[PDB]
Amino acid sequence: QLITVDEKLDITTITGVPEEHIKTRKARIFVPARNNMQSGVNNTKKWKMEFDTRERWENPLMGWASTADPLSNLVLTFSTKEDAVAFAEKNGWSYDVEERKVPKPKSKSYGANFSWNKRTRVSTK
Amino acid sequence: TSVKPIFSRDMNEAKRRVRELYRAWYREVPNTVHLFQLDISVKQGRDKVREMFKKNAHITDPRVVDLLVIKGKMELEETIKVWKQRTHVMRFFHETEAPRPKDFLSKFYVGHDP
Amino acid sequence: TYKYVNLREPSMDMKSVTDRAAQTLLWTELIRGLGMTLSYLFREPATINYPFEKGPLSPRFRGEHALRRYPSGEERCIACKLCEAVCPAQAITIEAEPRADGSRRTTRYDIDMTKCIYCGFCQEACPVDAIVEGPNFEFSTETHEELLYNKEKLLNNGDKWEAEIAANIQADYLYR
Amino acid sequence: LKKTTGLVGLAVCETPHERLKILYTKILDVLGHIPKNAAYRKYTEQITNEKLSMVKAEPDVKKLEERLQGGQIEEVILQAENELSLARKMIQWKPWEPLVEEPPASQWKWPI
Amino acid sequence: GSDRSRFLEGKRAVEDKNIGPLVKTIMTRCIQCTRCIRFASEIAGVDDLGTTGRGNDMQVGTYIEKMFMSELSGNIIDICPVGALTSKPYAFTARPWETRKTESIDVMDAVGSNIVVSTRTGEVMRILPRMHEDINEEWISDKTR
Amino acid sequence: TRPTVRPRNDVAHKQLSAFGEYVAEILPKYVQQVQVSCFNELEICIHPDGVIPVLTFLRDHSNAQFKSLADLTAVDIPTRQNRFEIVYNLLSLRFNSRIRVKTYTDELTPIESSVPVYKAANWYEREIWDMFGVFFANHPDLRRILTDYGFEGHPFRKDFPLSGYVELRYDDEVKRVVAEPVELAQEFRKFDLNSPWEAFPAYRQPP
Amino acid sequence: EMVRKCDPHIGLLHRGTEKLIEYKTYLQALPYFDRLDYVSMMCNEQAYSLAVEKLLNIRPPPRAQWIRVLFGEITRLLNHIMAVTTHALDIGAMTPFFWMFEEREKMFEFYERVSGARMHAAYVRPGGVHQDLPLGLMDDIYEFSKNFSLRIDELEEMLTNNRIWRNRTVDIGIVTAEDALNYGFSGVMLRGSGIQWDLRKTQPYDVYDQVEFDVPIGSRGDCYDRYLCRVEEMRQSIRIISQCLNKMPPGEIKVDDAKVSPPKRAEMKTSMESLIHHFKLYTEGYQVPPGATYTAIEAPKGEFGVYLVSDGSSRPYRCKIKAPGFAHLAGLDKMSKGHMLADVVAIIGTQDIVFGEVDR
Amino acid sequence: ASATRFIQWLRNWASGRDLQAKLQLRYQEISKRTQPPPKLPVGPSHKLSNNYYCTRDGRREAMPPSIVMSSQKKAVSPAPPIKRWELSQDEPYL
Amino acid sequence: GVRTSPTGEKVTHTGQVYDDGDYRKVRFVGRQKEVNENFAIDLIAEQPVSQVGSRVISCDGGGGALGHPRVYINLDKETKTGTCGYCGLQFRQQH
Amino acid sequence: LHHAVIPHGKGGRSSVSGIVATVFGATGFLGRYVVNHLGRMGSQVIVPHRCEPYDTMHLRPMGDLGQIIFMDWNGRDKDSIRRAVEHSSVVINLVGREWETQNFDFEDVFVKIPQAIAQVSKEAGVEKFIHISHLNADIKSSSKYLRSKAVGEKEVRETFPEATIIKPAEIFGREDRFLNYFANIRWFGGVPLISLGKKTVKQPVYIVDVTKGIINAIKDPDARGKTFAFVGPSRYLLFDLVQYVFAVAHRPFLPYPLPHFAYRWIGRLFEISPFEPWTTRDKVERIHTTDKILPHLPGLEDLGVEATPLELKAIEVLRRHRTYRWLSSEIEDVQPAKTIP
Ligand SMILES: CCCCCCCCCCCCCCCCCC(=O)OC[C@H](COP(=O)(O)OCCN)OC(=O)CCCCCCCCCCCCCCCCC
Ligand SMILES: NC(=O)C1=CN([C@@H]2O[C@H](COP(=O)(O)OP(=O)(O)OC[C@H]3O[C@@H](n4cnc5c(N)ncnc54)[C@H](OP(=O)(O)O)[C@@H]3O)[C@@H](O)[C@H]2O)C=CC1
Ligand code: SF4
Ligand code: SF4
Ligand code: SF4
Ligand code: SF4
Ligand SMILES: [K+]
Ligand SMILES: [Zn+2]
Repeated sequence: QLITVDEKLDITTITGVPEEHIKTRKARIFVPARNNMQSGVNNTKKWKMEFDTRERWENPLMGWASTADPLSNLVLTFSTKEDAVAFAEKNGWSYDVEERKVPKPKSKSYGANFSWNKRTRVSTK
Repeated sequence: TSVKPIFSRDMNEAKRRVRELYRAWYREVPNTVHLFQLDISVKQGRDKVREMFKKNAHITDPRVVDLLVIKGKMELEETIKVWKQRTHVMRFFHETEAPRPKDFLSKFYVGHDP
Repeated sequence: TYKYVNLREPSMDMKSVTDRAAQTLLWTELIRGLGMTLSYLFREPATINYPFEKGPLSPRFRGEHALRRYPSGEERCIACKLCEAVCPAQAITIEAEPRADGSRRTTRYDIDMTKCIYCGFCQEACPVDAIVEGPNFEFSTETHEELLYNKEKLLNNGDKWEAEIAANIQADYLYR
Repeated sequence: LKKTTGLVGLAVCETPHERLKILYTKILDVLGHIPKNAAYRKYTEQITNEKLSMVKAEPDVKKLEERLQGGQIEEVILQAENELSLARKMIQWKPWEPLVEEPPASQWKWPI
Repeated sequence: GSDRSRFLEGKRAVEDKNIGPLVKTIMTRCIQCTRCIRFASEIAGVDDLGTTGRGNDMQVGTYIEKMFMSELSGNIIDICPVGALTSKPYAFTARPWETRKTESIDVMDAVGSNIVVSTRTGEVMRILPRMHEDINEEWISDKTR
Repeated sequence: TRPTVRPRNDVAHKQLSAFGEYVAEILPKYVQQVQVSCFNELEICIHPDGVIPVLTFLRDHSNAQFKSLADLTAVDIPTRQNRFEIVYNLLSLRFNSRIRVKTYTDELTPIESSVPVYKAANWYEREIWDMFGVFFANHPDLRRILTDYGFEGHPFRKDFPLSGYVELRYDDEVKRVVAEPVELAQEFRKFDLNSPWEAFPAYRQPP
Repeated sequence: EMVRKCDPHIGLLHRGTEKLIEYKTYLQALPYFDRLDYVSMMCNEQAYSLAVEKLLNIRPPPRAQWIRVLFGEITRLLNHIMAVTTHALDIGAMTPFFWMFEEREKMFEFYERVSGARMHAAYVRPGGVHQDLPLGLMDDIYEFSKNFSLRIDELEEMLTNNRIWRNRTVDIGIVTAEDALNYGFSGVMLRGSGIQWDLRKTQPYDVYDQVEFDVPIGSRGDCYDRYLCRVEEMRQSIRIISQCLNKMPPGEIKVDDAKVSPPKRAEMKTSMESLIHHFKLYTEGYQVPPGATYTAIEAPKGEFGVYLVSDGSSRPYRCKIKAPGFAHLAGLDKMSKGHMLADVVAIIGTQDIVFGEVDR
Repeated sequence: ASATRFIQWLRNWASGRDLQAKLQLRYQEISKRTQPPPKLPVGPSHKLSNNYYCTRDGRREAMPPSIVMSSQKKAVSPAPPIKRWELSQDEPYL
Repeated sequence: GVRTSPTGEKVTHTGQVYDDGDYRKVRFVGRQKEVNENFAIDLIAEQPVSQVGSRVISCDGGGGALGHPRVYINLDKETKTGTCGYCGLQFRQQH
Repeated sequence: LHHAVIPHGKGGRSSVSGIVATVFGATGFLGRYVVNHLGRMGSQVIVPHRCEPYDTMHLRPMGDLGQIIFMDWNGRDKDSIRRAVEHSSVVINLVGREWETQNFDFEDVFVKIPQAIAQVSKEAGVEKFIHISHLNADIKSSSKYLRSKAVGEKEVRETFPEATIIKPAEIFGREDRFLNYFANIRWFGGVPLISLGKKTVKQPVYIVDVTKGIINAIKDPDARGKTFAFVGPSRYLLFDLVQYVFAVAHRPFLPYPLPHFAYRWIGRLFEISPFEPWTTRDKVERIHTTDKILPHLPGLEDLGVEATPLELKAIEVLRRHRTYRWLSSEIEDVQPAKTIP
């Protein structure tokens, strides 16, 4: 048989995460921008959750980039904005959500290149 | 809001389990100090036990409470059977960790962490 | 098909029952086992006289890393970072920039030899045979820091071992 | 009679035909308490009758194992015991009832 | 594409062209897509780029020795699908897979161009545009870049 | 006749499809989905309430006889409201076949222990509890099995960082091993490897 | 000294292999499998390679498949020597360990000559093998094989009919066939109790359906019968190796599909397509179509499986590793009932445990 | 290989075997450490025509799983029962 | 070439050298600083330019499959030489 | 600040504290705690050592890779000293013996060596200099140890006027020669004390308190040119303190008076040892010297350190001196010794 639990899901005390990395962190929920160096759009399909960037410093011995931030590389993939927000609520993280940016539909016309009287006429092919 | 329970139907049953676990831990501290040969006193051990219970005093979900009690009991079984070592028992006391400031100005001087 | 390893019915004739009685009382099967260790006493042992004698290796052996040059003395490495990308252990760290001439060359090339698994993926990934695992396996050190190789150490390894390395690549490159 | 079944812990049955008739009959009686249209009843009655026909038709134990095609005859008896235990549990579970609950919208959608 | 080659001849090799300190041109990599020509004419309003010759020898460039130094010139690096036009300041310093992308805002003007800051091991490596239809579309100025 | 392409086995695909719906016909109260992969593996997706009925049927039924629990594990998919998927891989020696049974749960909902069906499940369920935090009800002895004593968290969760939150060293002042917040002399370098061009049209999802 | 309860506390060698694999491409994750059952390295590689090949829907070429079976059986010899001699060593018979690790030393030379590494070869990969056999290697394997059966006989002369060895092993750790199945046992832990199961016969992979061999079967389900099964399995491995040497076909050694297997170095340095495909395979790696498979093999220690989940990209989403020793060790408490302290030593050895795969 | 006759007889007698014919130490029977260069064959896709990759593309032939039942007559088994194994004619009993 | 900083520390081929007051040079006290003395930038500049009688030449670095990927170089400009982007060998067109 | 010494990280092992410390006498009782604390936060530590490298092995795990650097040095050679300090921002001197040897005497180790380190450090431009003196330093003291401390402390002050001089009482801790010294008297049966130890008052201080005081003095800019007295929170009669030691160790306590001349005669007897003496005449005097009260000087509280009571840490030191019968006894079994308000 089932019971009624009338609370918002909250699992921060059973996840093992240290206090510091629950309430000082800022999650960002966004759809990654297309890498403008390429035309492919397959990396703009899913929602991502990432946390705020913290200090990286130079190792004295070798000069490598050191970190004391356990969440520096943590990136989560979600199907929808709602799924990402629900995951952040129940984990106690403060988050900022950013609307998905879809390219606008463009009116393309090859024949515009040869206009009789418009400025769209091209001077070279 | 209808969900499958773990052990407790409601928060009053859950708090009964929480009180029972607190008694088991309270009784155990004198033995743990003896078996593991700790240089802390029994009061210190019991104060630490109390501290760990109070960090979770704000839970209102019986399923979450049921899990904390479940984890607390495994934690206790590790101690009684001496599966833990002295190092594991003393990790609760963070002896080698320096105190991190909580005020704004002290954080400001050391670095960028909020 | 299968076979039975231990499904025997022993003979119960008097001869077979006495042969087992003699075995039990006279320990015949225990004496047979002494003969086998006696026969090894008089065999020549398999020990080699290290470090005067060495265990056989092949040209493919994966040992200490080295950075190689062209015959002219130019570095082969072009800072493409394919070795860094494929490294299963993330043991390679690279920085690069245009040299004083226009050349594409590294300014940092580190291998953490205590992260490395000596898997050889880096030399497989390299398009110009710049990074190789050499034949040297006798480079244990007294300190940890001595195993964090920077670009100077690796170029020295290549200059130190090129004569052997080039001959080993010559023997194996047609299998690659 | 065989000396051994070859499987450790599985004893040789003196009377395999009699044991198999008893167990299949018990299974069929237990199936009679399941609802008539339950698929478990229909399929299990079907296969149980088929094995029971082989047990009656073939008196030679070696030849019977050839028909049943389920290992040693002692493995067949053990399997009939397992089925009989399952039938009793199925009565209390009642898995012929409709689905208890649909999963969430895209619980089984892979990749996400 | 296919996984192998059946081309058994020698390749074309083109000479390189100086168009200023911001864009490096390794024109043997050019695939004659004319994206740079169309961007230079339509977006930057500069008719300096074109094609010369014809056939397999058709070459993208300026014919004469000329600099392409529009305030929007750095965007031909992005649209060029190959390494024919690359960033001189960025040359050889990083590979794409190893950079962490921070989505940020430009502050070199009041337009508010959306950018991606590419960092690696705690160092800023380059600036790229971030599409925003109502601000910078997918371009940035050279000062921003 | 295509040297590099894996051959199909449509006989095994046909057989597994028939059995898959046979299981769906007998256990309609629990079975939510049945599928057969192109490399011929059968998966039964069930309601978590049916773990014991379904596994017991597969083990004991004369046309199933999945007497061996090959593997029992969990997968974490954070985008799902029931983030944990529990996967049972069973083998039937009698019919030389394998079957996969899958269910789901979240961080707070218990799953029935299948030790009564397969004694092999005892340690597999402790591992799932240890690495994912899924609780198995009526387990004879549920406790950590792989992580250090007193370890906090469930490392195989996708939101648990690769290097964890604490590291160990020996401290001379206290004359013991101590745990302290993790600092890395070299941070693990995250790589962005996914190409922005779609590779497999057959799996494209509607926009 | 009577054992009342065995409570194995493992995880002392847990290294989060399965979490690390999620940050690796499929090629980058392969060396992790060398380091699981680190006595059967190439067998672990093959299990992973089969699973990835299955998700890719490609097929390795026949020569690679034959090399895989050959070095799979060579690997079985390496494992069974270690399993039997360390088991004998624990029971107090130390001498056979030395005689047989000189044979193991000769088999690392075969590993080193094909891969350049004695142990963690990383030689078997999805699509085939990394490199072709060096010339003159099959001659040397044949020379090694022609004498090994005599070495097995010397082992048997020390143990098989030794009344002390039999006292330590006969009727120790008896497991019934029914219990072995329900407890998740596999391999010799099943066949010791009479169960007739061997994935090379029932669910063959690569070219195992083209070699003739016999599966040894025990009758009493104890340590002694499992010891005999492992010894006889070594003879069957020599029987298979003999067929692999005579039946080795010509041809290529990795799938001639450069979107999965990297091109030859000469082509990478000449062809534009080959250079591109080399570049991408060694940075991004090949993408695997979305799916999930449980793939298993008859590893020397039993059934070794991988549940490999792909999400369509070049990095696995989940990789659960099924180690036979995990199930077997969980049954240690069951098998030790009524036995003394020194029998638990024998029972641990008969299970043939390596904690790399148990703990991962 | 250098053992004298008497020691060869002694250790052969002790072990019950002829050890000299199957010596465990390697001598001149093993391969030379310098070998002639190989010339390895090429795979079946090395063709200049009739070799379009779309006709030999294993990955792109993999399909999503076939849904048998979604929650949106004779009984069967997963496969036919396994045929019984046969005793080896090589050596049924060890 | 290997210069020595006014402190005396050798400068590497990457131009690295600890400045005065950089404590990190303490790591070389009682030991040494590893510096490769064969500067590739100097060695490549000692190779003579190769005269060829064509507009385009190919370079694979020498040694066939042991060199680098084969690239083709354009030699149309007469104000400079054609350099290999892999190995740095220089080519010039013979009239 | 030079860019390489700007602090970074979160004060852990892999962080950069910005401290480049040369610690002389790091291989001793105090040195291992100082090096440990410096290493914890990511300091660069130079450890010039006279001893054989096996005896520095316990220091190596205290720092991240490359943070602990070992040099050879000789107290009588200034080239060796100058090589070890010329790259440092703080020099810490912990050199000292509790006994004299054929090669070094109290003047050598407590005057000549500290003065040479201070002299060379000043010439090398080292900015911070911390020198460990002694609470009971006095030119009128019976013990040459304390007389030499007074001379060296003065000498260091002129040579390096910005030096922070620290004057601890007896330091108790696991490797101390104080609580362990008293507990090891059990091997002789009874415990001899001059005038039964009723005419001596000690104020022993905890090793970790002293270490934290030294660390906090490096960072604090107020500590320059200052002199601190590091004392524990309570004062005890020597008889009660030694009685407390035997109560915690559960060893029978049989004190008996022994006159100074007779007990000074026992000290010379033990001085014959060519190795480390169990006791010396100097040690006998120092043990029985009442610990001075110096209100004018700042103490541990002026460096943000709470002096740890003896009662909270004696069991940490003395548990190993118990027999098996009493090993498990807990910290609450023994009543605290009488203090002196
Ligand atoms: C005319 C009238 C005359 C009257 C007298 C006539 C009587 C003559 C015949 C009497 C029998 C002679 C042998 C008696 C010796 C003891 C034999 C014995 O007890 O051995 C059997 C013993 C039991 O082992 P097991 O087979 O497992 O159990 C049997 C059933 N329960 O198994 C064992 O003991 C095995 C011991 C294992 C450890 C052996 C390790 C050393 C083996 C090599 C030793 C070689 C002996 C060299 C002796 C040196 C002499 C100084
Ligand atoms: N109760 C106490 O411990 C008190 C201590 N102090 C002072 O604190 C400082 C350290 O105390 P502690 O650590 O107990 O002293 P230790 O004797 O424990 O260690 C002394 C250190 O000085 C070094 N040293 C001694 N003589 C020489 C020498 N001739 N040449 C070179 N190095 C030498 C030793 O190195 P090696 O191991 O190589 O000999 C060792 O590292 C000393 O100055 C001491 O007087 C002050 C008040 C009380
Ligand atoms: S051998 Fe393997 S682990 Fe080592 S540097 Fe090369 S790729 Fe990395
Ligand atoms: S060593 Fe080779 S693979 Fe690595 S960066 Fe240099 S050229 Fe590229
Ligand atoms: S955009 Fe690049 S590839 Fe296209 S024409 Fe211009 S230079 Fe050539
Ligand atoms: S990276 Fe692209 S543009 Fe550059 S050489 Fe390769 S295929 Fe051509
Ligand atoms: K471009
Ligand atoms: Zn070149």
